[PDB]
Amino acid sequence: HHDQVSKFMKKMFGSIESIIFLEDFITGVRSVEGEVLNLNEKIELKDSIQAQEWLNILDTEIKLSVFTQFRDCLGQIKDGTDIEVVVSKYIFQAILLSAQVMWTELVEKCLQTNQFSKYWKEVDMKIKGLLDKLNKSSDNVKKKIEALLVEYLHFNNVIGQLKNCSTKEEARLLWAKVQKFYQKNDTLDDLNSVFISQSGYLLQYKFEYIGIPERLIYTPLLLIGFATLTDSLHQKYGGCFFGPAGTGKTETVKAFGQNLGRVVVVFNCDDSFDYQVLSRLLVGITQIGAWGCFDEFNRLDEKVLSAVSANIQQIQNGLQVGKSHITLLEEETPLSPHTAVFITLNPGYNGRSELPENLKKSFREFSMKSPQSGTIAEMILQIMGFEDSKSLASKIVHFLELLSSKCSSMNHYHFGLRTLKGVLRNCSPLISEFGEGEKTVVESLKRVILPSLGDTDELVFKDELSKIFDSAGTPLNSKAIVQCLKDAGQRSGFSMSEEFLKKCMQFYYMQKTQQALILVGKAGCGKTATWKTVIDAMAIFDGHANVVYVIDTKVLTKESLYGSMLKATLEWRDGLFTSILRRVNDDITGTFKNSRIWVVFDSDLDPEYVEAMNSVLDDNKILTLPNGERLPIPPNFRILFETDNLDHTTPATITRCGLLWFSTDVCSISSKIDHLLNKSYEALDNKLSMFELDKLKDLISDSFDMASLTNIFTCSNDLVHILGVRTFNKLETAVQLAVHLISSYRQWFQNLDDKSLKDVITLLIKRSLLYALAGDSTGESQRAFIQTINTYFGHDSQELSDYSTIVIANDKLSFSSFCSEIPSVSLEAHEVMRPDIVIPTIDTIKHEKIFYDLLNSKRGIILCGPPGSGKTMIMNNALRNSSLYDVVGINFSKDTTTEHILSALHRHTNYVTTSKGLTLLPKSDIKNLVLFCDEINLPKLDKYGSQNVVLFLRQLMEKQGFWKTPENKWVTIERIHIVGACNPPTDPGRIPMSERFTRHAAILYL
Amino acid sequence: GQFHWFYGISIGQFLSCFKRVFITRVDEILWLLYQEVYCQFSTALDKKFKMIMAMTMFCLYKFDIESEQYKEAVLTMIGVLSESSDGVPKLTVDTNNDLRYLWDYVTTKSYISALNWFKNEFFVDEWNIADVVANSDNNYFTMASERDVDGTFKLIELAKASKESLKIIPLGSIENLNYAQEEISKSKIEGGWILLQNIQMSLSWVKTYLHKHVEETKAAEEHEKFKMFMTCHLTGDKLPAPLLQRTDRFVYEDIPGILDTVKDLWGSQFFTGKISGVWSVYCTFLLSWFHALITARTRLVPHGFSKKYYFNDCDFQFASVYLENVLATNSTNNIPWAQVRDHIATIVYGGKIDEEKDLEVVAKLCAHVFCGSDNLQIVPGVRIPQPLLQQSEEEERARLTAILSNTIEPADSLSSWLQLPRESILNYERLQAKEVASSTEQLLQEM
Amino acid sequence: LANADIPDLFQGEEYDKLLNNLRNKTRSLGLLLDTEQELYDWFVGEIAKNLHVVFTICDPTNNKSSAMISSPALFNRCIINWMGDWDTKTM
Amino acid sequence: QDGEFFDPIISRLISREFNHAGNRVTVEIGDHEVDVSGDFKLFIHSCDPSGDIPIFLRSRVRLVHFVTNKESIETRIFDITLTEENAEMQRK
Repeated sequence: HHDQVSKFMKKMFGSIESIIFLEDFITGVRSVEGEVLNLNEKIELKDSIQAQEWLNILDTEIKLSVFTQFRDCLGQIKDGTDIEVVVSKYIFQAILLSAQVMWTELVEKCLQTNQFSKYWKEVDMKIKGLLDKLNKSSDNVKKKIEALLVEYLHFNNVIGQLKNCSTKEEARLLWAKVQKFYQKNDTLDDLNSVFISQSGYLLQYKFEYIGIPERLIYTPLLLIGFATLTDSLHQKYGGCFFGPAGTGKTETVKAFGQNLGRVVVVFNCDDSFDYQVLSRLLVGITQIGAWGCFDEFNRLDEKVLSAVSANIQQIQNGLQVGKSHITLLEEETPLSPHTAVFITLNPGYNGRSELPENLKKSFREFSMKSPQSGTIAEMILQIMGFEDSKSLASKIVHFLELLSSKCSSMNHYHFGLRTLKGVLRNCSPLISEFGEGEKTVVESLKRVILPSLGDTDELVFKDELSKIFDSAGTPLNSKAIVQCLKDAGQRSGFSMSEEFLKKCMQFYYMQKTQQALILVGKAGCGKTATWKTVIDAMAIFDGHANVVYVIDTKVLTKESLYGSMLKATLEWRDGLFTSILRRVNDDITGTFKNSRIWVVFDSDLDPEYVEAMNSVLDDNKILTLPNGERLPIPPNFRILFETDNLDHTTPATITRCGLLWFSTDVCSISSKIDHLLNKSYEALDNKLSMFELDKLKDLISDSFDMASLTNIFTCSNDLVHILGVRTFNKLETAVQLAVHLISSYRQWFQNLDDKSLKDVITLLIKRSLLYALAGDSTGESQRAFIQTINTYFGHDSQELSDYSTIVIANDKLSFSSFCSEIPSVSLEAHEVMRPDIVIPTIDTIKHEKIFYDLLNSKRGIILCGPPGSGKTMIMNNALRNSSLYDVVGINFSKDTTTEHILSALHRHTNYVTTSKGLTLLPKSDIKNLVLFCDEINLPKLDKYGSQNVVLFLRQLMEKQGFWKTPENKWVTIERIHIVGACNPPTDPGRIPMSERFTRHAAILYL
Repeated sequence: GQFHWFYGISIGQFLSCFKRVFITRVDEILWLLYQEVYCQFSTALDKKFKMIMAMTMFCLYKFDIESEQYKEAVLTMIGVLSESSDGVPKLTVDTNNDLRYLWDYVTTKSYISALNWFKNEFFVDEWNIADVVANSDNNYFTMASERDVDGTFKLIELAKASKESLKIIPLGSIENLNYAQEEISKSKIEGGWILLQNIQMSLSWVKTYLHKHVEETKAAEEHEKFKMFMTCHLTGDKLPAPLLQRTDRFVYEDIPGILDTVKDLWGSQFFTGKISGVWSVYCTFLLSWFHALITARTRLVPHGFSKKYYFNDCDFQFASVYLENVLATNSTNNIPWAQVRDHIATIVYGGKIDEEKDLEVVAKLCAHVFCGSDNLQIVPGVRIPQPLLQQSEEEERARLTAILSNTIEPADSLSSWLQLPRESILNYERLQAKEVASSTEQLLQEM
Repeated sequence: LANADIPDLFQGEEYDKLLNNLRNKTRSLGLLLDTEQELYDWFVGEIAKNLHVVFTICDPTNNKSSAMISSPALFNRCIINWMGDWDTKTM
Repeated sequence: QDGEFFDPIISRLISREFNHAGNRVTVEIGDHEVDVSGDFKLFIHSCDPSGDIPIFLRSRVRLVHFVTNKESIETRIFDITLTEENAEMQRK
């Protein structure tokens, strides 16, 4: 066949992907990058020809063909030809070398004359000329221009530096450090004609094809690395750089190779890599005379490491001596003296790693350091469309550096270069709106850096931003978004406060640039409100609908969520995160093109889960399967992360995504209430006449004013709270209770006295307010707080007593206020011990009444208290009595799963497939069901520290529906209640609960 | 042995030592024990642990033997050397005089002296590796040392002065280990001395071939007078304990002065022949001083360099290679000097340096050692003038050797020669005092 | 001990097989139970009255044996009894 | 050879438990009931004193220390001292 060899070339060459034929004749080869190289002589083939014979000719011709394309091109530029001309007809590898040789020649003479300025503009113009050519160019040649730009920037940078030198000695020093590409206008053996000088040392360009690789930006640091590599190689020693991950040590060795026309073979060591394969590859590298880099050599297993390290010595000892043949893998194999071994050394937990002893007198160790960013910044600004790239790069860096020294040391704050690359990345669309000016940079600083800052640091940013550079007075997209945001919130129930507008604005501007968004804040900050409000405002402003998928991240396993593979049958089933993407990608049957897709993760985020998606967070925007595939994500599809803390996540994960730190709650105590009330009234409209509703909403408004409550909520803090929850999150507990207690007595509000009516209202409100602030209190404290309520409420208004109650007649509508009445119990001998026996107390009735009231509200209940305090019985007996609710008992243990909860429910629940909610999970019988979760603070947490079972209940409490673990669909639970008992978490055995779950609970400490 | 792997002792080693103690009577034999233990086991420890075992063993004897007033006086002194406490001990006319002489060392802020006080008080001959080897009655020895030095060259003069028969064997590649195992079996029959340079690197082989080989060779006692030596590095791969316990142990703690190392660097340089300019030999002389000055700084840390850095004869070689190359590619005009410093200070030697603090120190050394017109003055006493017009290459070798022979290294060398302050040296002396004093108190209370 | 069943042992199909066998024995004894809930509560109640767990821990000082006494389930539903030493009379 | 690590099953063989028969003597090991000889002997050997054995075993097991301690040095220096101090009485 012949054509079937092209597959295997990718491996044995590294640069090329597939080979080009005219069948009888080989016209050329194409690289993994897409670039097409054509040979000088097309190599003739016959059927009875061997692969080894024909391919060997190709390796030779592929190098010759590069020299041809190089000399052809170099000669052209020498004859005053614009570089824009050359690009279109010559392969990158060739044009790059031609530039380098001419550049070097042109600057070499320019050191003598000192005619730098004349050459500088000249170069600068070629840069601008290349840039504008790129905008209008075909994607393939688009790679080639960009790759060349990296180089031309290097050229001009060095010249500019050279212009600046105090003297000529200063210029000859700087020039010596640089990689100078010389050609011999003397000689034969053309493959050996090009050589490279640096620090006085020379190094022959071998002519291997490199294709068009992603070329690293030239840094002083990069040249120094190149300089150490050349210094080791000159004395026939191995190059080795140790240092922290992400310092680009292998990329350097890749680039150092390219600069010299070499495709480096990189061994990723200990990625479950066989010794047998490496031993083969080492023989091949010593024969073919290639460069091998050991990528993260440190990570090898001791048996392997010994064996490998000893082999490597053979090679490096063979070179230093120059032995023609060296023995390794117990066979006599010949050694090319062009061969080199490179070792990159990532650090361990213990320290920056070391080479094995034998390798210490065979290699030369060097310390890679992160690049001082200024130099990277300037080039990046140059590429976009500079304005003054030098001033911005100095100014941006100074400012970022300044923030770092001037802001508080906060965990998630990164003012490292990653951050400035990001400011710069965000800058490009921004430039489109405004200018390649500082002003566009200024805006991008506050688009990225500001959404992640917290109030103290928020001014430091503003103070030092104006201190370093002042740009402008007025902002675009100022009116238009804002009225679309106000209109969305009025509709949603929300209040546009300073902060809620702010964090809504911060968010709007970020979705634009960022595809992964993070929202971090305390439980009940306003996140769900911010994004649900902004996303809603965009369907008003753009006209694009949204399709939101809110998933609890840590309720499901990595297997339930990304895609789980079974070890033996290798049977691949979808998951949750991947399956909702296949609607958009695989079969966009309906309207997805014009829609916006948002997949929200409401639960705490951890390394293991984000690592399994890191590819979407990368510049890739594709999903990588454990087995089988990569699925690409559209620009519509945005992933949000709402969470309470970050401690677990990596700085690398933050800096890929857009981070939105909610310093404080978006909204005022009052404003919360306001929304809460109206949210409660809407529920009632479905089960209450408008005449009734209109009158009852009027009552609420005139009974409780904010001025009184402000002190009440303030005094709430001056109090000892078991199972602590903050004041702001306790609010929903008041209003939901209060409105239900008043809708309770609705009928007796028709005919009752208007002064007396207010007394019924005020009493209920004083009651509902008590359990919502002091319900989880000692009750020794409750009694104390009761007086505090009475104090701050109107003096004349019906005062609260410990056992204060409102009573109406058995057989006739009536109205009077009497408290503490008890039915009297007589039980037989056999009855004495029974799992369901209550001897009612003044306090059993007190708790059983309030406990029942909260369920009428349908707010979840946490009964916290000591063992044998009766929290289980009070809950059980109030409900074992009534026809309405039916109890279901689950005991939690240190390690209980979310399936146990489901299985216990399946016994008392019946799924119905009604088209109204799709799947629903009401109770197996008509009337309401109550899950009693006993020992709720018992199940343990992921090593990160996140109890999924609790988050699952939180899913049921907040979302009201959950995702099916195997079948992968949304089922909305109907009419089911969550109640829990727990012990004080000061007790041993006990686990601290997430505020994000306890916020939806009324807590009664008994 | 709990702190360090090489510091092992068997019960039999203590017994054999106590037998040598023979071949108020109870009081004299007791004093004979302490001395003989200091004599045999001081050798297998480094200078820090020598001083630790000195101060400890001194208190192990004198707390039982002398007064209770003695006990708290010396202990309140060891507390001052450490950072435990500061006090003036209980003072009595003529009551104690040796103890009164000690506090004089501690109060004079002189630390190294007060630490060695306890060594002199043993009244023992501190055995020279030769004496130890001569006494020792085994054909095997492992001498570990810090990477700064190697006792390879001490062994050459040790063999020359008695019994000759020196055979240096590098363990390098398959060839060296393979040639090595051949030279081992033949030398024991012959009776020649053998050396196994830097085993730690070739160690995987040790556990298979040497571990079995040395264990099996109880006929090595039967074989001709022969002695095998192995060189280790203390900071480095941990030798098998069973092989280690079987073989005798020494720590080469002998550190050369600045001037001595300059003379030792320059010494070999004539063996290379002649391939370069007369001028070059001046630059090779410059590097000789430079290398001997950074190596001298390497030990002094933290005051001095931030971490322990190791510099090699490879670092000199890579530096001299660059020097030959710069003089080969440039004219003989002196001014090439600018990029000579940069390349020596940042690639050749600054390569291993990772901390920015220390990278500036290597540069500031190059500032002084390399750039220098007419007169350099490497050290306070010694001036190096640039090559004369006569341009004799044989004269200049002899001139530059003569400049070494003229000078004698001062008392204050580490502060005068390495341009770092005197107050830093004292700070360092104080800290190594604190380390010895601490570890001794810790040891006493533990038993 | 907190419940009187281990949920995991009988789940899914093995829940259905248990549930089938449960109906067989319940009727054999002479009682049919209207609901699915009525059945399971017989099963659990049967375990609670027929299975009896005695723990023998030797050194309660041991960190693994401390976890026994710690465990709430065990602590509440067990009768803790102490025999820690032989007295001089019993010796 | 490794006493530190010890599985439960030997357990009935450590406590002397048996089910006696007309001629045969059986011991339960994990599952199978196996016949005991009586010519059969058991020793458990351990190398490190650092390694802790189960309380079950330690109580049924006769713990004997073949360890050449630091305490052994005091005993053994007296024998060497007396041979060089009063050779007439150490001989006798």
